[PDB]
Amino acid sequence: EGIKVFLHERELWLKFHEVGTEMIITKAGRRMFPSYKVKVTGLNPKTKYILLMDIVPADDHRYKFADNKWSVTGKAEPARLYVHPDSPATGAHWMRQLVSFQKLKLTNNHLDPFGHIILNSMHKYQPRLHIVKADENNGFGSKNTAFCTHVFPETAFIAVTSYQNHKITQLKIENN
Ligand SMILES: [Mg+2]
Ligand SMILES: [Mg+2]
Ligand SMILES: [Mg+2]
Ligand SMILES: [Mg+2]
Repeated sequence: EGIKVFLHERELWLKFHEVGTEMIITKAGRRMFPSYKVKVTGLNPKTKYILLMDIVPADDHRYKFADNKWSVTGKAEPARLYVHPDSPATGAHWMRQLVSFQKLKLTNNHLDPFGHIILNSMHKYQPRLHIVKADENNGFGSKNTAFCTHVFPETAFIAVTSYQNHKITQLKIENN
């Protein structure tokens, strides 16, 4: 309750979103662009929190880009978490500056040893931020605790191994 989350660079995300966001995935792992960063308010300055992200299927389809349009061409193929390095930390710490997840990497390697987030190319995905609160003793592990989940629709994207839409390729270059 009363915890709020604000997406950093929301305008840039929207630029990509309007066109149809694509994120490159590679065997070794590739960072997202834009970077996913958030501002958080309403945390108890004293209580400890764990922040983490996951990236879940946005739907159960597989896609193809053709004639300047994304289309569903079939069912999604048969199907990890990123814990923020600072976790756990006081609400005061989390609120002091932006919470950046820019180190998060995407891979297409189903046998990835690095613990990167594994995605399937030509599938649509939705990043989610989770905030997990410590227990009554301000510790973790001894009880299942309360947590909240924040979903920014404008951060959804299709995973690709190379850019499909020319507008995306142009946006990536102009901004990164
Ligand atoms: Mg799309
Ligand atoms: Mg590769
Ligand atoms: Mg990279
Ligand atoms: Mg289908």
